[PDB]
Amino acid sequence: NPYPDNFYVGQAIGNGSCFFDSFRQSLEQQTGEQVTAEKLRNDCREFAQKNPPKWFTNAIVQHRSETVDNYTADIMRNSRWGDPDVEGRILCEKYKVKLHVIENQLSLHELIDNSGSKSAGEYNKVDYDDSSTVHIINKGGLHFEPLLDRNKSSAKQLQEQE
Repeated sequence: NPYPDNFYVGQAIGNGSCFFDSFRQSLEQQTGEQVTAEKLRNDCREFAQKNPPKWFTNAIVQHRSETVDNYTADIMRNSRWGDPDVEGRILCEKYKVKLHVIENQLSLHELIDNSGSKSAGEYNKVDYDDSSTVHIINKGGLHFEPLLDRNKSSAKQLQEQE
């Protein structure tokens, strides 16, 4: 309903990594780039180890150095669920994509890129024909599923969905 009729809600793994798995699936369909959910967590670990800019330390917090070190361990655990505002921003920067989240609350559209998170308004309308936007749906909390495009899915993938 809050998306065009060629899009559908896919399935994500439910071991705590649904954010990473939803991002991975939309990334692969949109750009062809295959990255495992574990590799996406490792990209966030590496971001935190490599002189991260202040937005990141500000978001997750001397005390800063231990907090970053705790993050580098915790982000590799499936128990740590991913957050579009933090891990999504890191992955948008690495993969040169914009992340569109459909949030239920009515449906609100958020767009995240390497510079942070904004509501999709008149100047930042969601573009469902842009191969550099990836799409996920957030039913509540930090629960995510990929929003995929039938036009870009194999017939077998679509039968597995049905």
